[PDB]
Amino acid sequence: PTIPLSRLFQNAMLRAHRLHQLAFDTYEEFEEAYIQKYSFLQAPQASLCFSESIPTPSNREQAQQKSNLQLLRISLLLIQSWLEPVGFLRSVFANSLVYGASDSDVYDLLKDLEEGIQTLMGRLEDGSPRTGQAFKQTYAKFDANSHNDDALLKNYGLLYCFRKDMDKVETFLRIVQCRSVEGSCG
Repeated sequence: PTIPLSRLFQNAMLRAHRLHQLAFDTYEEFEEAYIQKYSFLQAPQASLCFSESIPTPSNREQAQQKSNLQLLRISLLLIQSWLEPVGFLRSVFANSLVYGASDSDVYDLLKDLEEGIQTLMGRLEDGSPRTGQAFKQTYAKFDANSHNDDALLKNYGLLYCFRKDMDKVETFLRIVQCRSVEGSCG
């Protein structure tokens, strides 16, 4: 009955591109309405995002062979980290000039994806484990709030990184769904 397991990979996949899209909708307009990024903004605002993991597998290549179970553990930190904002922190940070209220404003697309992406490790746990983080560790990027004339380049960053630390929760979960089931991607 709603058991086909492939639908798990589905649910997360529909919502995770549904999720690259708002982070990059919001990214796109935001930079124009404020910043001339390479005027000299790049080196003095020196990286972060989850660019440091197995630094992005994405050009088309299926992430190089690795364990079906770390792209899901090495993923869930990338989502659970934004989840430290998306709990009380409102739109005054990421208020959607481009919106639809599609689904469930921004938390519960982010929240359902980590809830549903929980049910797939509990299902792969033992034969190939030793999953590199073990004991409690929080991952909270920074936090964001409000308008000034620097504050927003504090801000910019997360609205840029939710591009660059999302090309991985979905494309890199896309690998596990076009690596761990048959068809329907290619």
